[PDB]
Order: sequence, then C-alpha cells, then structure tokens
Amino acid sequence: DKYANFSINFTMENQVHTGMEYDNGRFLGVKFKSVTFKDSVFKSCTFDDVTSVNTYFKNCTFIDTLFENTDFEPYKFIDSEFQNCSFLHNK
Amino acid sequence: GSHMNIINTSILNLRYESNHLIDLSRYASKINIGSKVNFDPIDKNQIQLFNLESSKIEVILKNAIVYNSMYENFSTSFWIRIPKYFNSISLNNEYTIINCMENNSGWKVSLNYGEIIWTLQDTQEIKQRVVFKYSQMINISDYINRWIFVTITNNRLNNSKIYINGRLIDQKPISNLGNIHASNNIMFKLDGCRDTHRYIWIKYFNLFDKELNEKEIKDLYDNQSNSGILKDFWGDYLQYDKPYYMLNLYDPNKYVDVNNVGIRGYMYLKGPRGSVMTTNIYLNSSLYRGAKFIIKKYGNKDNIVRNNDRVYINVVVKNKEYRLATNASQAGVEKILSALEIPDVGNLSQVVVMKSKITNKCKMNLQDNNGNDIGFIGFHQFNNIAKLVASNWYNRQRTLGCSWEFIPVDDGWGERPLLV
Repeated sequence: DKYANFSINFTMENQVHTGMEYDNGRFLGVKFKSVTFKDSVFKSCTFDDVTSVNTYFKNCTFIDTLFENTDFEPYKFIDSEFQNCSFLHNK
Repeated sequence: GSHMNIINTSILNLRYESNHLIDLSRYASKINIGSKVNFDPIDKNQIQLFNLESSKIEVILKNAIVYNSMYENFSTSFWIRIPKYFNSISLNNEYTIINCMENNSGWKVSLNYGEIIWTLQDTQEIKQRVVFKYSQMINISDYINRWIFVTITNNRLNNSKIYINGRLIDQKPISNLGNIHASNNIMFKLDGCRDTHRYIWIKYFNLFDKELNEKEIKDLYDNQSNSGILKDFWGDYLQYDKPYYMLNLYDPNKYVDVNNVGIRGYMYLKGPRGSVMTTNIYLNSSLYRGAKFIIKKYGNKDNIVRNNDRVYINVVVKNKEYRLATNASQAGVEKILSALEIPDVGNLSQVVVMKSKITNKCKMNLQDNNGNDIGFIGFHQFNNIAKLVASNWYNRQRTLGCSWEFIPVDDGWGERPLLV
C-alpha cells in the first residue's frame, strides 16, 4: 500500500492515486499523462527528467525530494506542502 | 597601528585551554559543563549546544562581578552560528540560549525564527528588548548558519545597542529601568525550545564592565575573525582533503561545472542555481551544485589551509578526482583552466597559492613550476561561455571575479545534495 526503494521509467497512464506513501523512490525519465496524486507522501524521492501532462499533486507532502530537469510548475501543486525540497533545472 | 587589548580586560573570558573550557579572567569564575556539550575537535572553542537538558554550560559568576545596580555599564560579545529553522513549530517560539535572570531581573540572549534578541529587565518588571532580524526568504544569506559576530552594549545613562559583525543594527532606550539584579550564574542552554532538533554553535563569549564603542567593537571583530586561516562558507576553518561546492561572488547564481575532462576540455560557470525550499519556512538558492573542489597539500600536521599555502586543486566529476591545471603559454593573458586526469597532467601549471589577504575573501593564485604568477583564478567570457581562467589582471589591482567561497555539506543547511 506504500512503496519504497525503487526506480522507474515506465509511464502509468490516466490514473488517480490517493493515500500513497513513496519512501525513497526514483522517478527517472517518466512521462506522466493524466496522473493525479492525492493525500500522498514522497519521502526522499527523486524526479529526474520527468514530464507531466494534465497532471496534478493534491494535498501532497514532499520531503527531502529532488526535482531535477522537470517541467513541474507551481500550478501543478494543489494545497501541497514541500519540506526540504530542491528544484534544479526547470524547463 | 596599535590598539589596547580589550579582551584581557574583560571580566569574563570563556575559552578552551588545556583540555577544559575555562575562564581566563581575573575572577576565574567556575564553569560547569553538561554531559552532552560537544566541542568541535578541529577548533575546540566552537561549542555545540543541543536541545537536551544535559546540554548546557553553567558559569557560576564570582560574587564581585555579579550584576546588581542602577548605573554600571556592561557589554557582551560572542560569535554564534545559528542553524536554519526547519520546522513550522519554530515560527513564534522565543527561546533563550544565554540566561542571566533572577526573579525576572537580569539580562538574557534569546532567539526566534529569524531573530536574535537582547532582553533587559529591572526589579520593577520594566523591560527593554533590542533585536536583530534576518530573513530566510533570500537567495544567499550572510547570516543563516554562518558564524556571525554579536555584540551587545549597555549604557545605563541611555541606550542598549546590538551589533552584528561590528555594525549597529538597533538601539533602544533603557534609562527607565531601575535596579536590575541579575543572576549568580550564567546559563548556556536552550530554554523553552519546541524544535527538539534545535542546536546552536557558539564561540568566544565575553562579558565586559563597560560600554564598548564602535572602534573597540570593530577591533574585536577583525582580530577574532582569525585571518591567516582561510574559512569556508559557514566560517569554519577551510580544510584539506575535504570536498566543497564552489561559489563565485561576481556571479553567485552560477555553479562550476566541466564540459569534458582533459586538456581539450574546460571548466565553466553554469546557471542558474535553482532554489531549495520548505513551504512557509525558507526559500534560498541551492548550494550543493556543480563540480566539487578538493584541496591537496603540496607540511603542517593540521588539515588547515592557511594564507600563502601552496596547494593543488582537485575537481570531482562522476565521483572521480581530476587535477585543475592549464597551459600558461596559451594565447592571451586569460588562461583557460581545464580538469586533467591526474597522471596525465605533466608540465602543466597546477600549483595554486591560497589567499586570505588586511582581509579578503578566499582567493587562488595559480603558479608555474617556477613560482611565477599566472594569475588569480577567476573567470572570463568567451562568446558567453563563462570559462574558469587565470588572469594576472586580477592581480594587478570586477575584482569579484577571483573571490570564491567553499561550501561543505553542513547539517544546519538541511539541503539534500543531488548525487551521481
């Protein structure tokens, strides 16, 4: 029900995620299409070279996660909290 | 120029000597250290105090100096390094770090989110506060988690003044207070701090029986900043064989990176830095960015880099160390720096002279194998690529091109470095 210590590049499609905990996950090269995260926690996750289309984070808490080379803009985050989060190369 | 030694004058001079923290003043006031009071083992004057009961230092003042009076001027100076506030529960949570209060009379130093506070109280419940505020919503801060010089002066005739790095921040009236009778002991401890992870670094505490003036304050500041030993970005002693992210002061928003290794390749400045944040708590420029410099000894036991030392500079690309070097004979004064695989560096100029100065920010002056000056290491633009170079232009005097900062990963900055 919560997931940890993984790396992925495949792109789950048109999905709604609610109440998930991702401890220590790598989101490498993944292309989100119509994905929504709700009430979710990202602990020490990493997003590298991700793209997001019609994709949103709603009431989510990111902790010590890196956003490197993403397209994530502030509008894609809805009442979400960031703790200890770095943002590096934004396109 | 000469000037009068203000420190040996002080009525309390808290310092580390032999293997104890002790008072070097006439009065030899007794000093009780807590169990969990950590001393920096590279410079044991630097004291760390945690948010634990057992983390405290108690100075039992000699009766003669214990403060009880309506007229007696007194000042205080100490260096503090305050961690970035990381938790919302630190938003309105004043907590005292240095306590000299009895029955609500005395003085205390206390902190809060973004604040340093001097509080004064008389036996008639009348009080004054003077306050240093600093933001955590700032690209690069002079204050967050960096050693800052704090002076407070009190003249009973009129004002209480607070100084940060010998610079007047704030002054307030106190001639209304009456008899302030302070404590018999000074307590260094974090009192009433809700952040269970809160800690401070503190060094060179001094209590004075007069009101220090501007010049005396600046004298203190200059002398205690210990030029001749280079500092890193947080102000700790710069060390050998220790990796650092780099910052140029002409362009702080860029970080050093290399296109490719080898003499074909060059090292340049790349922007932008990006930002590190916690929702509603801080938003700063990221500091753990780019290649990493490691300083290499080219005789002292100490791992400490001193002014005029001669060193080699390593560069970390992909968890592998290469050598900083260049060909002094190449065209034009500005000599483009590269990152050569160490066993293939041969005749290339690589010996760097580290610089602290008067005073100045860190500098690097590259040299041939004959001790000739290639130039201070800065940068230059070659069709809008800001390549790291070495120019004696810098020497012969945008002189912020050669002024650098060395940033180790510090537990009080909180950022997560991107790794390979």
